[PDB]
Order: sequence, then C-alpha cells, then structure tokens
Amino acid sequence: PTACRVCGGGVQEFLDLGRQPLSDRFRKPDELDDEFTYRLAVGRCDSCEMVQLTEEVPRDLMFHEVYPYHSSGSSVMREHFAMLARDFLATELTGPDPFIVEIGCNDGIMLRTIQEAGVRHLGFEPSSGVAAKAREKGIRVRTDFFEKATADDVRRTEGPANVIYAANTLCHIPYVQSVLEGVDALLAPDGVFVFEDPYLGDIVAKTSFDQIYDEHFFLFSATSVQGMAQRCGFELVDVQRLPVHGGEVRYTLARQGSRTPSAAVAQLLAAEREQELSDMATLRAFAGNVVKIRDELTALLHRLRAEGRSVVGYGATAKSATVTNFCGIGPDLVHSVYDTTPDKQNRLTPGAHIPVRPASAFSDPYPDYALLFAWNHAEEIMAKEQEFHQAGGRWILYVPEVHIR
Ligand SMILES: C[S@@+](CC[C@H](N)C(=O)[O-])C[C@H]1O[C@@H](n2cnc3c(N)ncnc32)[C@H](O)[C@@H]1O
Ligand SMILES: Cc1cn([C@H]2C[C@H](O)[C@@H](COP(=O)(O)O)O2)c(=O)[nH]c1=O
Ligand SMILES: [Zn+2]
Repeated sequence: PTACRVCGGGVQEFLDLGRQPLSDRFRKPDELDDEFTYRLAVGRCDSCEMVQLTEEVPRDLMFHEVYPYHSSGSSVMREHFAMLARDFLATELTGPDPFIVEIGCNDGIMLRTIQEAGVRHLGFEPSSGVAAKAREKGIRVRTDFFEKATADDVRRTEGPANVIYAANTLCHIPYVQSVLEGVDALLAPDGVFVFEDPYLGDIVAKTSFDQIYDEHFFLFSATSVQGMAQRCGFELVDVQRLPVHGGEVRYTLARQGSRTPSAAVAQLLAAEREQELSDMATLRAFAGNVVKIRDELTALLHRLRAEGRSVVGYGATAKSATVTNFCGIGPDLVHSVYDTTPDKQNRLTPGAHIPVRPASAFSDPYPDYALLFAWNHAEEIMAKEQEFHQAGGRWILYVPEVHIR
C-alpha cells in the first residue's frame, strides 16, 4: 500500500495500466531493445482525496538533457501562454520591481512575453536542451528542478516573487510538499502561486486515460488541490477551467486569508461533490470504461487491417505511450506516427516501437486512416491537414469513445 505524497494517508488503487516504458524516450531504430519499465497504476488517497500514481519514476530518468517535448510546437498553446503572460503583466506584476518565476518553462513559450515586457523573471527548466531554446530568446533560466532548496537559493539572491507559475508541470512532480515549501520560501506575502494541469473532472468525463503516464503523477481536482493548499499553508482562491490539453483547471493559491476565494471555487467544489467525482466508485467506473475503450480500439484496428485499410498515427505525444503499451498496438497495426518534433523523428515510439516520421511526410498518397494521438490538438492539426480529409482520409479518435470521422 502506498503513502500519499501530499498528506501521508493511504492510497487505494483503482486502475492498473500494466508495465509501461518511459513515455518520452524515442530510440533510434538500431538501439538495443532494452527500456526502463515500471508499473503504471493510479489510486486515490483516503484522507485528502488526491488521485496519484502508485509508483514514482525517478525525476532524472524523465527530465534531462534530451527531454524531447517542445512546448512551442503548438500555435494554440503559444497564443494561450502569451495571453496568460499579458494578463499577469496587467494584474499581478504591476509593481515597481516585480518578479515572476516559472516552474517548467521549457522552450520559453510563456516567459518570452515577460522578457519582452522588460520584467525581471526566472525560469526553472531541468531539461537542458529545451532550457537552451528559452535562453536563446533572452530568457533567464536555471537548469535545475524547482524544489525547496533551489527556491531558497533564488529567494536569497533575487528576492521574493510576485507570481510563481507552473503549467503542465506541477502534476509531473511527486515531491509537491518540497515544491510548496519552496513556494512558501520564495513567494511574496501578497503573491500568487498559479498552476494549470489536466483536470480529473475532464479525464473521468472523457475517459481520457492517456493523460495517465510516467510524467503525470497527479490528477488534480479542486477538492484535492483545496486540501493540498490548506495542509501546506496556502488557500485555493480562484479556479478557472481551460480547454487546452483535453481539459484543465488553473488553480490560484495565495497565503491563507490574504485574499477571499472567488465564488468559482466553492461552485466547482460543489459540482465535484454533486457528481461524486472523487468517489472510489466513480473512479472505478472510469477504470471499467478504460478497458472498454482498449477493447474497442484494438478490435477496430484489427478489423481495419483485415479489410486491407492502411492506418498511421498522428502526434508522438507522451500520452500515446500509454495507449500503445496498454492496448498492445505496434507497427503491424499502425505503421508510422507523424510528428513535427525533430528530436522525435527517425526514432521509434517507446515500448511499441512504431517509427516516427516528420509531419511533412503525411502527404499524398495518404493512408486510409490516422489514429489521432494528439486529440487535444485536434482543431490545430485538422486545420493544417484539410487535404488528407478531402482526399477521403479519416481520423480515428479514442476520446471520448472510439469513433471515426
Ligand atoms: C509537459 S512540460 C510543460 C512545459 C510547459 N510549461 C507547457 O505547459 O507546455 C513539463 C516541464 O516540466 C519540467 N520539469 C520537470 N520537473 C520540474 C521541476 N521540479 N521544476 C521545473 N521544471 C520541471 C520538464 O523538464 C518539462 O519541460
Ligand atoms: C499541435 C501539433 C502537435 N504535434 C505533435 C507535437 C508533439 O510531439 C505532440 C503533441 O504533444 P502534447 O499533446 O503533449 O502537446 O504532437 C504535431 O505533430 N503537429 C501539430 O500540429
Ligand atoms: Zn493524501
């Protein structure tokens, strides 16, 4: 039985996705077929209701020099984060000498807008290759994990931060207590710690189990985040639901009693409690639907092969590692996955070993079907690939249900 990373309570498992590889390791075709594996399973803490994995992968195995995810590969997410930055610049960073720290700045997608406004900032990005992309934009970055000690070091030399922001990063961090202690050390007394990550409500609603993989340790909800804040000295004071990444919530934490929570916080809490979001029965129902999706997706893929129709995938997401390894999908059923990230191209997907090719290679003559792993980017992708669909090529989706369109 595993101890909750937030409160030490007991965590009860509800979903076992089996042996999985690291999601963001893309091997050259000639490399030895040996990968690190671990058991991917998800549970819910009994005391604070935090939904979390039952095995941690060590951080250095995931985040390192060759971490391959480039945030700026999505035009939607570029606009999303530039607007968030402008919003901070108009609200929380209007002082005489403001400072914003970003945990997980990646290639600089959000901090470039802060740097272009002349505002003092620091990104923490432990994956040095993408850190260097951000530095080439003029962004100040430390190639370090944010945790208590490194936060202590920044408070000592740089002073208090008015905003600490994390997007798609806090959920990646099992040592959230250490992060919160760092935020306590580093945040101004009237500052905010704002983070946005995939939302448990949307994952349950859409059965989007591919949001569960090595790098997604936590599936936050307003209920669990409220408890986490409270148990660590802070207070959930705003929440905002966002469409990006399959559905997220952006949570705003402040020092306790310093600000009054928006009505939105109580409203979302009440909705989660009404829909019994975090009840073990709800979470096990989700687990049953995950199995139903596996069985229908494999049945379809095998039917398509028996009917002589060609199938590829689109988007070498980290998420897809869960789909192809839980479902047992490899190159005999999906022959290639198309992806815009150079560091992923001419490599093989983890565990399943499907070849990855540049997106520019998805062109006439098109395959009959494309399994859309980057389903959270559907609109942006389909807008760039109208020729495929006009030629009669169709998308296979597995969220919220297996269907073709
Ligand atoms: C999925 S990416 C998100 C990047 C970007 N914020 C976005 O939303 O697209 C998660 C990032 O978190 C970084 N990361 C992991 N652990 C971290 C930590 N303790 N502190 C800061 N960044 C961390 C990773 O290296 C990776 O670049
Ligand atoms: C938005 C977009 C993403 N991709 C790829 C880039 C990333 O490897 C993956 C998306 O990953 P993400 O869903 O974690 O952001 O899909 C494309 O190939 N084309 C696109 O238009
Ligand atoms: Zn707990």
